[PDB]
Amino acid sequence: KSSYFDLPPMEMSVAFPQATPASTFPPCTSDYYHFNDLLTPEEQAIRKKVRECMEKEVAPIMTEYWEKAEFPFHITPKLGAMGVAGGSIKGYGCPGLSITANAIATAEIARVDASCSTFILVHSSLGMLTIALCGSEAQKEKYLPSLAQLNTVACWALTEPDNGSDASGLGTTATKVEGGWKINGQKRWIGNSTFADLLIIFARNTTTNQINGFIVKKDAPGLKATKIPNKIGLRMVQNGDILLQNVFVPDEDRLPGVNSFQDTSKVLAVSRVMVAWQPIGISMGIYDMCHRYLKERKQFGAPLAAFQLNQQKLVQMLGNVQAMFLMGWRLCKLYETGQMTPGQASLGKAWISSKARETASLGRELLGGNGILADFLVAKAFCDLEPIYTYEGTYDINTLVTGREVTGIASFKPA
Amino acid sequence: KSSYFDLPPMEMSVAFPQATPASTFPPCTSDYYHFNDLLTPEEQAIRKKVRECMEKEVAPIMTEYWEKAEFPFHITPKLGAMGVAGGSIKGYGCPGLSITANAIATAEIARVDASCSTFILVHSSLGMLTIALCGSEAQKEKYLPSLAQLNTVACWALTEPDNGSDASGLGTTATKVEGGWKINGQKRWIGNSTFADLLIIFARNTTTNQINGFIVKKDAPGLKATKIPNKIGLRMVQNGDILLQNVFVPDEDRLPGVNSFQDTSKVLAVSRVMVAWQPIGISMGIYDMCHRYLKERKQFGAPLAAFQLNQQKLVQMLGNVQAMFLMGWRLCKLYETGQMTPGQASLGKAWISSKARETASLGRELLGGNGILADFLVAKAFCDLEPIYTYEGTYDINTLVTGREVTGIASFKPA
Amino acid sequence: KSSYFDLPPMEMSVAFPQATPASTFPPCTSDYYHFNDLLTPEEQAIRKKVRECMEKEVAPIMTEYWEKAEFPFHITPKLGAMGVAGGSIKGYGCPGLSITANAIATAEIARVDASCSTFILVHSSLGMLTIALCGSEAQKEKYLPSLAQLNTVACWALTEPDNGSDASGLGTTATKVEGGWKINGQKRWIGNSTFADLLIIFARNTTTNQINGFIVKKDAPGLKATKIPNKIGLRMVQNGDILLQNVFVPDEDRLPGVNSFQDTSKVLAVSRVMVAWQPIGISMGIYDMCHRYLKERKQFGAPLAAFQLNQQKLVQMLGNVQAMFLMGWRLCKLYETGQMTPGQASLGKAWISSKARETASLGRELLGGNGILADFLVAKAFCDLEPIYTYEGTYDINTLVTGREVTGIASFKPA
Amino acid sequence: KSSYFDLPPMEMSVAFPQATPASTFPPCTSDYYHFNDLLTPEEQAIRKKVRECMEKEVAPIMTEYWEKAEFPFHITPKLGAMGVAGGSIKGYGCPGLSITANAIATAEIARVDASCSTFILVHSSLGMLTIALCGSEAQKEKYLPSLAQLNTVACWALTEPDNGSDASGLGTTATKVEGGWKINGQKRWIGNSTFADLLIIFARNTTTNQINGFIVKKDAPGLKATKIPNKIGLRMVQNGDILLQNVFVPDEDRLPGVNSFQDTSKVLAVSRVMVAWQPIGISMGIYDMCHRYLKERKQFGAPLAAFQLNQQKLVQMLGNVQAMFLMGWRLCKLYETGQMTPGQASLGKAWISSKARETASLGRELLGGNGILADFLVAKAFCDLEPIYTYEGTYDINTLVTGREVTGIASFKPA
Ligand SMILES: Cc1cc2nc3c(=O)[nH]c(=O)nc-3n(C[C@H](O)[C@H](O)[C@H](O)COP(=O)(O)OP(=O)(O)OC[C@H]3O[C@@H](n4cnc5c(N)ncnc54)[C@H](O)[C@@H]3O)c2cc1C
Ligand SMILES: Cc1cc2nc3c(=O)[nH]c(=O)nc-3n(C[C@H](O)[C@H](O)[C@H](O)COP(=O)(O)OP(=O)(O)OC[C@H]3O[C@@H](n4cnc5c(N)ncnc54)[C@H](O)[C@@H]3O)c2cc1C
Ligand SMILES: Cc1cc2nc3c(=O)[nH]c(=O)nc-3n(C[C@H](O)[C@H](O)[C@H](O)COP(=O)(O)OP(=O)(O)OC[C@H]3O[C@@H](n4cnc5c(N)ncnc54)[C@H](O)[C@@H]3O)c2cc1C
Ligand SMILES: Cc1cc2nc3c(=O)[nH]c(=O)nc-3n(C[C@H](O)[C@H](O)[C@H](O)COP(=O)(O)OP(=O)(O)OC[C@H]3O[C@@H](n4cnc5c(N)ncnc54)[C@H](O)[C@@H]3O)c2cc1C
Repeated sequence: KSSYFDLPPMEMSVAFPQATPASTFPPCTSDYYHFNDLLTPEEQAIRKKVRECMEKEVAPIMTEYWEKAEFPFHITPKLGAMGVAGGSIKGYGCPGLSITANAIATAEIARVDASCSTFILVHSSLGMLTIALCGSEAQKEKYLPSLAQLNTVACWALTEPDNGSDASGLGTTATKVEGGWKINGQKRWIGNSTFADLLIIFARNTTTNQINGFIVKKDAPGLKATKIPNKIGLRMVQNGDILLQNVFVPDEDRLPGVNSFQDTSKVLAVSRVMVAWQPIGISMGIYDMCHRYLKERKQFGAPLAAFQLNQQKLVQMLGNVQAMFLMGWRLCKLYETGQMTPGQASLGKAWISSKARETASLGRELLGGNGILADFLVAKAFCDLEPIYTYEGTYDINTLVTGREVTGIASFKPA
Repeated sequence: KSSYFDLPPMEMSVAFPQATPASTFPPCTSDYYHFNDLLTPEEQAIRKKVRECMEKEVAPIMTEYWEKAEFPFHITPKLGAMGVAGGSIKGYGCPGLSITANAIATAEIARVDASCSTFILVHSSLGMLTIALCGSEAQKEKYLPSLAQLNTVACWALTEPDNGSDASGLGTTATKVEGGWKINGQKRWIGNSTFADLLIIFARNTTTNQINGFIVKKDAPGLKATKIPNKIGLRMVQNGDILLQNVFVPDEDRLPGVNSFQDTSKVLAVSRVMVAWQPIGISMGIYDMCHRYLKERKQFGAPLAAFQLNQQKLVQMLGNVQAMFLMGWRLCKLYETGQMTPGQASLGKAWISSKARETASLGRELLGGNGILADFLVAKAFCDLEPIYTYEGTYDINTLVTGREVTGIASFKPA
Repeated sequence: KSSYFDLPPMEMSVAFPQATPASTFPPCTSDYYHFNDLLTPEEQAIRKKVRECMEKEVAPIMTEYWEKAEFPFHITPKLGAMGVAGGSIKGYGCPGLSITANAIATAEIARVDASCSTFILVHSSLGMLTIALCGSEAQKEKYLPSLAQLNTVACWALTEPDNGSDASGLGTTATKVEGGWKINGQKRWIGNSTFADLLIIFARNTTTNQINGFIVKKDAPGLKATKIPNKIGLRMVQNGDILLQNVFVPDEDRLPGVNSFQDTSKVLAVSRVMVAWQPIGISMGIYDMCHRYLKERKQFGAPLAAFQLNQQKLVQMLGNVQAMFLMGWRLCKLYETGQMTPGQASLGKAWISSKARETASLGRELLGGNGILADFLVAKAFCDLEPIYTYEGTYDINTLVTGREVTGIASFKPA
Repeated sequence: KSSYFDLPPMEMSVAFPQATPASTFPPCTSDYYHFNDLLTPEEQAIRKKVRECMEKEVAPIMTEYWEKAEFPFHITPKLGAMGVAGGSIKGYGCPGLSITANAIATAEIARVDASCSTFILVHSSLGMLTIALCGSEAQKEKYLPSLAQLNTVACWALTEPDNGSDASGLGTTATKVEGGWKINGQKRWIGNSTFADLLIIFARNTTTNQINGFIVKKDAPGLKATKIPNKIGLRMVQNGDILLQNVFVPDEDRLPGVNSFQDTSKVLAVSRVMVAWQPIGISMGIYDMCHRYLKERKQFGAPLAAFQLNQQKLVQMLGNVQAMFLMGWRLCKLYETGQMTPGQASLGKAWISSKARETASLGRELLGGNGILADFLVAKAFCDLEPIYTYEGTYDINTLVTGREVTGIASFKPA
């Protein structure tokens, strides 16, 4: 309670004149090993298209929305014009991009805002891909064209409160009834669920006692998806607690390609390739910001980029970025050549996100105080990395997928 | 848009039944090296006292205020009843506690909530202490009785946009006028500055060319303090941008004991010990949460505590924590005996600060998904640590303070 | 072949004039937090006495011996004059030191040479202590006084080719025979064993199927112990493969206090406190050496200590040292007060080990090329830490000992 | 003294029968991202030839030689027959391999023995290359053919006691006299120098004040090279202190293409790509050995590979190896494409080197006790990695080479 307590925050141009905030997004200086050499002409055109659009459309508004933990619904039709949704799905009204074209688009979104990327990743590299790989021809033709336009939104429900890392032992049931299925259970952390038109729900078929997948609809009687508050990262992403009580799904809406967790495993493997590319994008952005910031901000009568400790940290981030990118690039190519094991994807995601965590640490301390401000990207990025390091399998779970594959010995279960 | 988009969040007890959230604070398990042995009877009594008060009064409401970036004003008299504000200042209405007493109280506050400790710390171990050291006996008798009971609040303005790490090159001017002084300049990041009744403004005396100190008042004409938004950590702390335009301050509100920057470094050495104790407590709280969570939460039919990977992470935290306490404790003992150099104070704050960053990182990934949720503390703590790692000297600035002392060569300025 | 190939190496004063080799041992600048304040006047006396002797007697010759992987037998009587061997054993011709005194001398020995410390450690803290804690009055008086003078050397044989980390399941058998026992099996890695007078051999008593302990004598029929070659660290220590072929040990030389692994486990805990002081010692040595080296060595027109990067590495070391020391210190008091658990000793030894590794790594790179020369200590110290990080239980085994204790759930056995 | 003290060590098959030592070299499992996909068929063939030669000829003999710190001269005609010496030099009796061809060759040599690698690299990528890039046709035709056959050995002398990192400022002098030059000064750390036939000595022309390069011959009047003893890594490489007192060098032996430091600095960037590949090779070997050791060695009734903690380490190493290779591979393509900058070569060398250090650290602790024995490779490579992390420019110096380039500000010089 003062004369000034109620007053609107001081404008950034007056509050910190020395540096530019992320509204005017930093230029790409993280690309140090000339990555366009590794990209097809079509892939280069997508990279710059996604980037120009994210910097113009999303960067100026992301700070507000991230702070309020609100989703920028108005940005959806643009993201659908970007032709990103539907990744590498061929036909059914999808763009039919290369896995690498999709991967670099993923990074180019994540570079600017990780929530938008997660939004699309969950919608497209999980939601749509599960329909593409596991759906009927009828389902694909019915559901994908619109999903690709972003006229409808998908989400992907696997995780439960009782079942997170231990996904194959999920407890959401699916009971065969007359004319379809009856779904019962509870799902947790499902991004988009609070407004998704389509909800791919993984439920245990109670006849076969194996895991099946079902396309649930928005507003189905017995369905309730509600917002998870107080997240420190991915604040624009709407993560849902879902309740299903005798939610009905007709025969035609069961995914025929999901007959046990082995198929969910096959989806997650391809999905982990796309998730790997999020930390790559984020790291690229953090460096870009850090690079500009350090050159702009002056202390002790010199740019902050003049000091040894600041340079060592800047180059450490820079090396991490080149390696991560190449790491993610190889992964894509392994997939394309049809020779990719789940262990290779797990390691891709585990390793990359670990080095990204490291990179965000350094990038965060490099901006000093402003490094904790959403305004300057890094804080946002630093916070957004944490759940990414957790989802699509934790670091520990992913390294054990690889460890099992590389050694021949499962090491998940307790003594 | 949905029939359930607007609905309130699911109750945590139904949302995630397995683990209990921070609103019911975890028991102390972090204290593995029986630290009460290093505490005197009245030092123990205070540890107990603040602990209970923080768990009962602050824990149940800290989630929602932190999320909304609001200060919990209703909580301030309860903190004033604890008799911790005023620190080690003898007399003048203050508690006259030992340095070690002040330190674990700083830790036990930070254990539950870092924002609250920061508020107290800038108020008591910066605001009140500069009055207690650099003040006249008059300034002591007038402001200190009210500041100790928390009936009035203090802040401490050194940092500004152009001068943060280079505090010595402070730009804010102080022209001499009859009756007193006019303050012209700008400050930034100042904790409590939006509602502080007293604002200790550091400004350059244009007559002597040196930095001085001025107790400016709330609602002084020309003075505007405005909240800094979009912080990722220390969200309840009201850090401000301060505009000073011809701000009048009479002869009696100037601090007679600060005629040079040298005087501010004298104070900053003592504060850097209290600040060193923030990460200690925060890290204790993190281990405390983690210990209980890993025992409650089951995965693959076992508690999360049963897994090698988790036990290692938890044990690394434990070790870190013991070492951090011992480090801070010796830092108090060096102060108590009048042999503490600034380098010693800096090493402590740097080292402890760093190991906390490491501890929080481990703690955060130990909780999986829920580790990003403020409701479970470790997410709050993980974020709160970043600012703490940065302010009162960055890790780098502090290390080069020690570096200069121990090699005789200053390495702050560039080539 | 060359006209200079066979010529002796260049003298250090000529080959590298700028910096002093370890032969003139550096002054103690690692003690930054004034550690004598935590020691009794007796504890201070020993620290000093043990340093004076290590610097004068061992430093000038330790390089030549560490390179040839040889033990300096002539050094033995000088070590037994220090009054170290025996440790905390009360009576029976032992010095009856405090636990902290025995801990400090270990650090001061390890500070100059780690091999020398490991010699004394295996001898006094493992070998002699086993006779104190599990021996009978008869054999305590028979063997201990000679051991404390170092007129005779002891070793401690637990590890086997098949049982290192899994010591509880050892396979060396001890067959009850008229008038004593017959020992059969192999031991690996036993320090001093190639010249030890007393070999404490742990073997499975074939009547009870539990581990027992036996005092075996040098040159006993069926005993042969050979050096382990090609060691990168602790190269002065004579580690042996012991082959035991029907070795006769009479009823009088069976330790009546060892009746299962629980007794040998009781011993390891007290020993791990002393081992924990070794990396403390070594890290002090590395710092002391680096500090002097960065002031003497000059590059780009200034002392290496002038550079931001070097100063930070040095300060990081300095921070670790102070924390490691306090950690070892607190651990001693825990033991002195009868409140030490095995899990507390395991934490000390795990954490301090890990911190030393970090320190040595930093310390090694700081000296550039000379950082890989035994002459300049760091290289020797750096290598020596590696087996210390492994023996007395690996970092992982010790982590899980603490792990099991704090969680109450064992996590050693596989999935 | 003992009846068994002078006996030879126990043969490994009886000492530790559970695991196979490096003398029988492990199969390649570190190639997890199918690296041959990124190599030309010529490059795959070279990779194959070198690997089979190193495993057959060097692995069975390396342990004894590394421990004695002696060079295996008898291996020279084999290494010569591999067709590596000469690297990418086209013509003049050299094999004219591609850049990646020489890179993978480097790695495969280093994979088995780092000393052998450094031997060839200093001879080929420094000695021979300096003549190719900076020699006259007359001296290229005269010296290279025999050098490519290893019938003569070259070395490359830049460093001196007073100039290591600051190489630009060396004090070795070249005075113009009738018929040629007289070289005066001292050199340190020069590999192959005790037996090298040709010695490329860099010395400051006294007329022009710039660094020049001179082909000095073995046993030249005034030349004395002596072995630097007591190294902990690359123990097989013969590094020298070189003494030059009025060493005469004829006009025809002055490299006419070396006129200032920027000529030698241009060579350093090309050879720095090759050095980068040394860590890549070594890490692969470390992984390869670990993989096999962890499957073979049983403890607690399971392979060491069965335990979470061990799998995590193993997978972290594997992640690193993939990233390092891709990193090294990309660097080669940047050079092949003619677009490499010093900063990029510096970044590669710095980053890859640091990752290899982390890897060696993990691989070392994964083998327990035996991880300190040269017999099981890991120990040797761990140690070998330290000089590699230091030479060809340090981590600090290399990072600052990139820092200067990306930021535009040099930060080598002190305040
Ligand atoms: C932002 C966000 C979005 C998400 N979106 C979706 C979504 O769209 N769809 C969906 O289905 N799910 C989603 N999830 C859930 C996500 O997949 C889970 O957070 C994660 O996969 C499971 O972890 P958990 O939260 O259950 O924690 P837990 O599984 O309890 O793990 C806690 C800790 O224990 C460790 N651990 C667990 N098991 C072992 C083991 N066997 N050995 C060693 N260590 C172990 C883990 O590494 C982790 O550190 C989302 C989560 C987040 C945070
Ligand atoms: C939550 C919060 C609360 C705060 N509260 C207060 C307060 O109450 N009172 C107050 O006065 N201030 C306060 N501050 C400001 C804080 O003290 C400053 O952030 C910090 O001391 C100076 O950093 P800066 O933000 O100016 O960034 P900079 O000073 O520009 O530093 C940016 C980076 O450059 C590095 N760097 C700077 N100088 C050098 C150098 N010479 N050599 C090598 N590296 C260098 C730093 O390590 C840092 O990584 C607060 C800040 C935060 C985030
Ligand atoms: C220099 C030196 C001196 C020694 N002196 C003595 C002596 O005097 N007396 C004596 O009795 N012994 C001695 N030893 C033996 C030493 O105590 C053992 O090396 C150690 O206790 C067991 O290691 P190991 O060599 O058998 O390796 P292993 O037990 O094979 O372990 C290999 C790796 O696997 C990991 N690992 C093992 N078990 C598990 C598990 N359950 N879960 C997860 N990870 C696991 C370990 O952490 C380690 O990294 C000495 C060793 C050295 C190196
Ligand atoms: C096995 C081995 C083989 C070698 N072979 C050869 C050879 O064949 N030919 C040859 O010419 N040389 C050779 N060298 C020398 C090698 O290139 C040098 O050791 C290296 O360039 C660094 O020199 P230095 O050892 O004097 O380190 P120093 O220059 O003494 O540096 C010591 C420390 O100070 C730091 N430092 C130095 N300058 C700065 C700065 N400006 N800013 C921040 N930090 C700084 C460094 O990072 C390092 O940690 C060899 C060295 C080794 C170990």
